[PDB]
Amino acid sequence: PTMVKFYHDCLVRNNRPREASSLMRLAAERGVHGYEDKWEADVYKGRPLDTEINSVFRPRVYRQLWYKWQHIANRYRPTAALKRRQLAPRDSPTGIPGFYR
Amino acid sequence: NAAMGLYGGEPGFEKAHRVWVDPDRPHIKHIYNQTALARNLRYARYGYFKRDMHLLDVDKLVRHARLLPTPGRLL
Amino acid sequence: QILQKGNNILYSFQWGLNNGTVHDLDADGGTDYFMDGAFHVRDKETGDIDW
Amino acid sequence: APHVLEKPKRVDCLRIHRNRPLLLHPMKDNNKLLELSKLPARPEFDSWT
Amino acid sequence: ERGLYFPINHRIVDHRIAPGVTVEETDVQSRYRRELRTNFATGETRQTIAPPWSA
Amino acid sequence: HEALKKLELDPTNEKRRRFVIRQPDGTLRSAKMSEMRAWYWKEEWADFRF
Amino acid sequence: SFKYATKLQHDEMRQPYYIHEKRYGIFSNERNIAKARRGLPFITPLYTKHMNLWDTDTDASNNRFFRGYYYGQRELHQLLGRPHSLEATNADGSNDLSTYEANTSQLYKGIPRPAITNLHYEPAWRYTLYQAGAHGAQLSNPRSPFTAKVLGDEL
Amino acid sequence: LFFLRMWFLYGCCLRFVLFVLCYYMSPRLPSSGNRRVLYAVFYLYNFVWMLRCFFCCFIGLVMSLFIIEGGGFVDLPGVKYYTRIVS
Amino acid sequence: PWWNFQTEHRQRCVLMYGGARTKNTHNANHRVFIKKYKRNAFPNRTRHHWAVSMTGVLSQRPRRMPWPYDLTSLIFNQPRQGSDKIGYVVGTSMLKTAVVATNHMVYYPKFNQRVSRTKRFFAHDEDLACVEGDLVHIKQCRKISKYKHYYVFSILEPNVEGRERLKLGLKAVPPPLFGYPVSRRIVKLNLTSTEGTQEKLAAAIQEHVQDAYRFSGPTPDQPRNR
Amino acid sequence: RRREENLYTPIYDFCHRIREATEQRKRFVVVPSTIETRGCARVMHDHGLVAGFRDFHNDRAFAVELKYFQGDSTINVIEPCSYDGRTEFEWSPKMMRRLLNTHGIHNRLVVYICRTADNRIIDHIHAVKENIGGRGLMMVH
Amino acid sequence: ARAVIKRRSPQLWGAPGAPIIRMRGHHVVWKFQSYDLVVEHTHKRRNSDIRLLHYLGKHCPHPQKSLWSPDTPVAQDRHLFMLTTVDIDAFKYWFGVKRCRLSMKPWALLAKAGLLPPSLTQNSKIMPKPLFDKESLMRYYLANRKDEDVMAREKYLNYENSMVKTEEERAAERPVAPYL
Amino acid sequence: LQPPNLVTYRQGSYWKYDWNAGLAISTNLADVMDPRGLNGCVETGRSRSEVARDLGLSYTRPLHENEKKQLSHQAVYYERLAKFKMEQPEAARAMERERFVRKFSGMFVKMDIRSGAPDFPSTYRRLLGTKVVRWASKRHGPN
Amino acid sequence: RQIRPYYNLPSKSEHGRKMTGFLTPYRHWMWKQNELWRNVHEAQFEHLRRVYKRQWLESFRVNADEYIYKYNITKAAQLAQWECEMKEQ
Amino acid sequence: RSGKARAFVFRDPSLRMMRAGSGYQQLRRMGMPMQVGMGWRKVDSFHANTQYQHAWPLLSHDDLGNSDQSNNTKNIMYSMYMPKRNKGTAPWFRGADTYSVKYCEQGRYEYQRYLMINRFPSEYKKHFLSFLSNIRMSSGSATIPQEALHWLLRMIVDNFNPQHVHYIAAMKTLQSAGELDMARDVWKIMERQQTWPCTATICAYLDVCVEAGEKTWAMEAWNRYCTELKFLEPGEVDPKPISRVPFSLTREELLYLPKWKKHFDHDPNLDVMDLNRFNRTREVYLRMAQVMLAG
Amino acid sequence: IAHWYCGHKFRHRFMRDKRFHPSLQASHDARNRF
RNA sequence: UAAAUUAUGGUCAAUUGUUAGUAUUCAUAUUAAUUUUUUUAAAUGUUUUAUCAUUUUAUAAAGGUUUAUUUUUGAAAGAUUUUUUGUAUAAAAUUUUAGGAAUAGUUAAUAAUAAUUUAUAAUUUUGAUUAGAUUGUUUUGUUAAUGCUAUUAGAUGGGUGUGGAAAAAUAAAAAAAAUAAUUAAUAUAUAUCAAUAAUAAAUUAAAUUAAUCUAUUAGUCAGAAAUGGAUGCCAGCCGUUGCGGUAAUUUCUAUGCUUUUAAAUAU
Ligand SMILES: [Mg+2]
Ligand SMILES: [Mg+2]
Ligand SMILES: [Mg+2]
Repeated sequence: PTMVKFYHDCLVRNNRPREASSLMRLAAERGVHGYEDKWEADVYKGRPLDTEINSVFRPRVYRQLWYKWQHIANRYRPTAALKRRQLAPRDSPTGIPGFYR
Repeated sequence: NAAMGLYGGEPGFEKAHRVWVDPDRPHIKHIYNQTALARNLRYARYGYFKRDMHLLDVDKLVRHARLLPTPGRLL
Repeated sequence: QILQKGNNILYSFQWGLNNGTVHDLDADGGTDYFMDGAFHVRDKETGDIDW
Repeated sequence: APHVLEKPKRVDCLRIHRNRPLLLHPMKDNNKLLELSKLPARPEFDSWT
Repeated sequence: ERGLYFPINHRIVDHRIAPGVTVEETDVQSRYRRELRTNFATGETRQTIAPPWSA
Repeated sequence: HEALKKLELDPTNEKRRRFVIRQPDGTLRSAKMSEMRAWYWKEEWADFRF
Repeated sequence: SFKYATKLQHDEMRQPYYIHEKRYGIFSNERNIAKARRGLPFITPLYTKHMNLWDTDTDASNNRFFRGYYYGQRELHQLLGRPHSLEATNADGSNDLSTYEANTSQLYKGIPRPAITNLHYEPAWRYTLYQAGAHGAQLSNPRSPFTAKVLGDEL
Repeated sequence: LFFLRMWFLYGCCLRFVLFVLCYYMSPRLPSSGNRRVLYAVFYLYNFVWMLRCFFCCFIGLVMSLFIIEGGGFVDLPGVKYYTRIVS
Repeated sequence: PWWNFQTEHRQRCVLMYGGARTKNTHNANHRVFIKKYKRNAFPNRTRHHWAVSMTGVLSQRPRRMPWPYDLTSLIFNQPRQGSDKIGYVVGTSMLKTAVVATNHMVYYPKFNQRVSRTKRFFAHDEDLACVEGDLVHIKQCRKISKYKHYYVFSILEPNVEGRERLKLGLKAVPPPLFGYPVSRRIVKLNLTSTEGTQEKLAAAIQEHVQDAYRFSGPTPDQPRNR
Repeated sequence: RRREENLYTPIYDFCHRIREATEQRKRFVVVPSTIETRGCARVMHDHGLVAGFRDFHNDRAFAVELKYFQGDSTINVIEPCSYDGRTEFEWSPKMMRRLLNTHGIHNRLVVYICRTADNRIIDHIHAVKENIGGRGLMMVH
Repeated sequence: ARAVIKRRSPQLWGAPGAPIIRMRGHHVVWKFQSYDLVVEHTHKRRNSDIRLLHYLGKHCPHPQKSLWSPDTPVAQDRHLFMLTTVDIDAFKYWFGVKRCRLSMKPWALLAKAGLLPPSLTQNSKIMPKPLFDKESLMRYYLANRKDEDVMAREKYLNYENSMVKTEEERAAERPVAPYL
Repeated sequence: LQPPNLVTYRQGSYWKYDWNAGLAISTNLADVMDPRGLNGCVETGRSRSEVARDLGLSYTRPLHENEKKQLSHQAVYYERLAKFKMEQPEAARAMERERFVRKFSGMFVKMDIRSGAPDFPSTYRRLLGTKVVRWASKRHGPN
Repeated sequence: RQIRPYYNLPSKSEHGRKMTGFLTPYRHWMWKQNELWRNVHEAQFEHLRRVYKRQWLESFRVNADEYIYKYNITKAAQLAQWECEMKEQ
Repeated sequence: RSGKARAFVFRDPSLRMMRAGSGYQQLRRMGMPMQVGMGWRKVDSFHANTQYQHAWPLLSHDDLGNSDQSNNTKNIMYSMYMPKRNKGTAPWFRGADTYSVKYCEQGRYEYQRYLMINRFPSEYKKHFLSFLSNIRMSSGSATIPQEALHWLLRMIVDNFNPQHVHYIAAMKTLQSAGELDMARDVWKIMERQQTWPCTATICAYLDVCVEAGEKTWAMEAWNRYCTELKFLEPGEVDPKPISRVPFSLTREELLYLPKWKKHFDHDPNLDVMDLNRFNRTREVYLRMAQVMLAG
Repeated sequence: IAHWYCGHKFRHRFMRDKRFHPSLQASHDARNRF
């Protein structure tokens, strides 16, 4: 799904909706978690072939500790925004140096 | 400290490793310094260089040293 | 946040003969008792709970 | 239009130092944390579907 | 991106214009630094002012 | 100001403290001396001289 | 002193509010209240300090805090050249005047005398342009002859 | 006063603990005898801690939860926590 | 009723007669510090936080407060606090600027004494009159740069020696021979010849790899045997 | 001699020299000559705690003749207000009047020395009388 | 002027503006209830002290016997008292100079005190709201009408300067002969 | 009389010896230079440089080569620009177009308090770690 | 709020509010009668507002005059004391 | 060595109390710590301690915990309700008898001393322009002519100097509004504060005297100030140059001179000479002549 | 002296306070104290 | 280098823990607070209009900041009218950690320049920069007192940038363009604050409207009060010194006693 999303964004940024539609069809057929439901009909049925983005991507190891503690504290409410005082009392270290970078 | 280690704590990666400076072509400004834990002035005199007298520049030692003995006793 | 009266409430749900009462009532010199979570009867040859 | 549902109380107050109730506000959609969380932990061994 | 979003050198407001015409009626566009260049930089030295009759 | 109680209660001052008592009949009148003094922290007067 | 004196909530042991008005102009907090980002967590600072302790006006002559020797006055004495000692003859901390002070006068140097000093020597300028109760308080006193005459016996 | 004795209390005078083990310990001489010591376990801030305490509570039933209080000083060399009195 | 005892409190809704109605914030809370790091592995590299650290800007103990009764306020009638400052210009390397070191004063009521704290400022000057050593007077003004909001008003003391040295072409003041230490570890002078440069480099790299090995920890009493 | 050592003052050393001479039963004491020390000696002589004093016009020191009564000394204790010259203590008129008020009874037994803004070394009795507050120097009784 | 309006406590013309006199009081047991007449902006934040132009004074809505006064046989003077402490100078300054606004409860309190006429809210159900007719109003206007000069003089006295200087004061103030 | 160390010299303690020795201000300024142009007008608030330019004086210290080069380079700016814009308007117009579109495509085109903050990282520190990444240190200057 | 009668014009629109802002001519006439009573109270209110402003201005004038007199006396005394002290110095 | 130090004897309680003359509580009571936060809650709070700062009678509407509605609470007032010095101490009597009798003997405004409040020259110009604009007009159509004199008095009490421009504006506004007594009061304020009028101010006051019809005022004005006025001689310089050097302080006059001498607020008496620089005495002569004719 | 501040022993708190002592404050005469 | 007086003035400073050779503020008291005997919800439909729209409705908790948070009168108040006058983004000081070293789209000049100008740049051992902790300079508690010990809610990036001002995505004790209401203060469900609650703890009664309601006082060696039985360094007790070896004033238990009184216990 990560490379599918990156390729789809690159296609829509380079203005190739035909290739974007082909990628969407492939993803829908395969069953990728992100693109299981997203399926669209073919509109190019009669013609043959021939700063911008604001996002941040870092490897897993950067926030693996945050992920681990989030799932340890609240594994039943994934959308909880684990914060201070949930795992450490006042005037005490929270354990993880550099929360949210 | 950004080049070595992320925040610290890991032993051996808090203090910068040993830095060697060529006095003829200094790569730092104000080589000598005064600090409670960084007194390097005493480590730039005669007596510390006897350990590496087998490979050193006697001309540079003469040019820049402290309490240098007489040339006869040096020879 | 600390619950402390739970033991007092639980005391009412222990219907029967409690370990202390049975341990006090028994009056046999050949039956010895110990306690890890409650009073249990110890078998001499096994060195464990007399099942 | 199934809008008859009442406002959720999924956020639950937890007691903190001076009994000030801390509320776990749900994360906003415009962040990468949930995107990273939804992916499998071990891509090599965990199923991708 | 090189420095501050609004440099101090560019926060110039002109009082020679009417108060309410710069916001909506028009926008004055000029390089105001040239007239505020100091006498030390521009080499100007204040000579004694002569009266009109003697000038 | 309680430190200026004498000046506030003195009628010979144009800046004296002002009071209004609206009776149930609808007319307003000046407060009595007791009512005027009631708006200050109470103090005990005593003299052991005699 | 006692514990009750530490309760600044009382209006008896607290500096009055009008000091800030006297310092920054009459009716100055009306503008400050209208500030949008006020009280979160800060408001405009209030200069509520006793008039006899203001550092802007007072000096070593009539202020105790300006007579501190080792830091308030020792540096000044060193700068100005006055011979200074801890148990000095003068209150500030200088044993004697400096050479410049001794040699040169300072009466007519720095500023001409303000013309308003004539109020203390001429009684002719003492004016009260309006009566004491000219703003409608003429009837404040109920037993004054003025009020009695203006009202009448029936009133 | 000693403030490092109540390390495992973590401020609160009452610590809600579970029950895992109960053994006997000999108090410091010359006070000879056997005293019942409770090895108990609790969890605090998703961290499990185990401690040895004095089993002052008299047994009248089977219990899996206990309340740890600071208590006083005891002749037992190392334990510093008492069990809450039975109510 | 703060002055009333605990058992004397019949009610707590209002003050019946007068006084100060103050919240009874509980100071005796027994705050606890939880050790979350190894003794020699605290994440910070300079300052270690091993206990409850007192928080506050002015409420900390011992009490420290600003002291407006100093030399600058004794000399000047400042319209605003800290408007005017007298200091010596130290450092003239940026064009049309003059770095001035002015010392304010902080008072400790507990000890009932004051100390002076030195602060540096960037003072703007035209025609480049401020030379090293001048005793100058500076005042606040409009913002000029990111860190320039003071300007010189008068040069109380001219540095005649510095001006004469500049006229002769030499620097206004010889550079100091001692500076900030680049690193905590001492800096050893390198005197090796060209032939011995590689050997000295090898020795230095061996020392560095030994310092890296120090990360492993204490050497075991029993040597590793398989 | 060192930073940690207290910054001694002429008032402090004058007080300690007088106290030591009193404890050792001496007649004449040579004490440093400053305006504040001379004022303190004059006030003590006025109150009778000291038999007499003389300011020989020597820049360093002057002489004080002590007094004793019934074998013991008429001076019970002398203590300077501040040990360090860095710290300076100011005495408010209410803090001075609290000395006179002894649980409801007027008391002028213990003597306190203050120097006012007029360079006039007086005692707390006169300071209270004229309602002025100066910096304190010593307590003697 | 908000994407999501705070529907619980809306106001008019935004913030901050139009200082208004209200009666703030914490919701406590009624026997310990006491309000505070105070002038504040139209919009207030969580704590009322942020927007507080001036403080008018306390009001205790509890009828109390006059224990301070001696026990008098006067029937009207022995009725229950409802004490209210108010400020006059600040109230006049904010009402006239700054043209503030007032709420119904402070208006009723000030009407009781005599500072203001009775508020529009308080009305007697016995007397209905009357109606008007132009012809009858004109007939009354013709029946009685004040002189223009005297009406201008009274308007000037009420609105513009009223403390005038007469000829006696002018003669007293005029310079004396030596400097003439 | 070389300064002992840079750490002490920066805080202005090397020249503090003259202050402490009682010779803080004793130079007979009138003889060494004209004192009329070395002060400032309190009534107007204009600085010593303004007083000197009003009186026609110039108290300029001797200058090294680098500052003279800087002054010449900054002075030549208007003369170079006036002829460059006339002779080669193509590149100037291209740069003007780029700046015109850059003012639209930027951060905080409105001059609010956030954008007006002269020291943005120092003023807004709480968002310097998790919200922004452009700055690594919360302060960069003496203030 | 603004009262909306039940007998008003019904907006025959489903895409908006069910009632219009217009009104019956009787409603307009009766509104004028009610608005006439609003003007009776506010005119006295406005007049009382102006007279209070006048009273405050006059009191400020008199009190400020007295304060200016006293302050000028005090500052003249202070300046005379300062010049006497300067002569003694 | 590991033990701490112990005193040989106690420290004198009087000395210990006397050394506390500059404690933090004393500093707070003197008001040295400047306030920037909100402090305690004032209005509309459970602990809002504002309505208790002004005197009020005891509340006895109903049972307040001691059945105050039917109980003689003399002892209750003495032991609970009246504030104490501390827990268990004697009740703190805040009554008027505790305050000194000398508080009542002082005259009005004699407590306030003289203040030297100086500001930046830009701030002075801004304040002068704002006050001039307010004197000219304070509101759209509600500007009473009395408001001009009100703003003049506010400028006075704010420790400002009403320059000749301010005096001209105020006198002209009041004369145009037809209230000449107010203009006479402005002139009397100028006389009281010893602002020497310039020729333009003299002309404005003479216009006020002309419209009022009082010649004695012009008699006084001519005797006080117009005596030195002279016409322009053919040999004299007509456009006289600026003569008053702007205020400045040298090193000695900055270091040794006292603060009150160094302080400088814009005083119209300094620039009256520069405002009399154009020799407009003919207007003054004409106004005096027409004053005499009116009289 | 609160027990949680600085170390368990009181001399830790006293040593921590001694670094803020006005007489020992960092200056030219006393520098690099730590 | 002189005394005082036309006599208490100018308005209260006051410290209470039965120890245990000595050294050193460290066990047990009092006050304040937490703790047991079940006190103690943050409400769901804001409104008007010219109708698929427009007009009015601007700081709640989320994100961890110690050289740091600072600004408007263009809306409103606001008035015969037109018209006019002014601003303001900037500062200064106080800034935490047991074992302490480097920091960085970076300083200044120039300008509506420079991703690529010029310069011997700037921060810091007078403790910087990252990291940890904590919502900053009117709040408490204790004391005779220079101290010590507390305090709160809210300013966490932009990206068609509306608006006077972003504070703009549930959270009222805010009547918001017609007098809706003034006999109103009373307030029935889901997370939280003090309306949270302190009520003559046992003998002559409630000038009323009769409306809400139970818990063992703990000890008995030293030190208020203990005898008999059982145990015999065992079981146990313990603020403390310690007690239990066959007469135990310290355990268990019968009975009896004690209490300045409403608990006990801990932090
Ligand atoms: Mg602890
Ligand atoms: Mg941080
Ligand atoms: Mg025995």
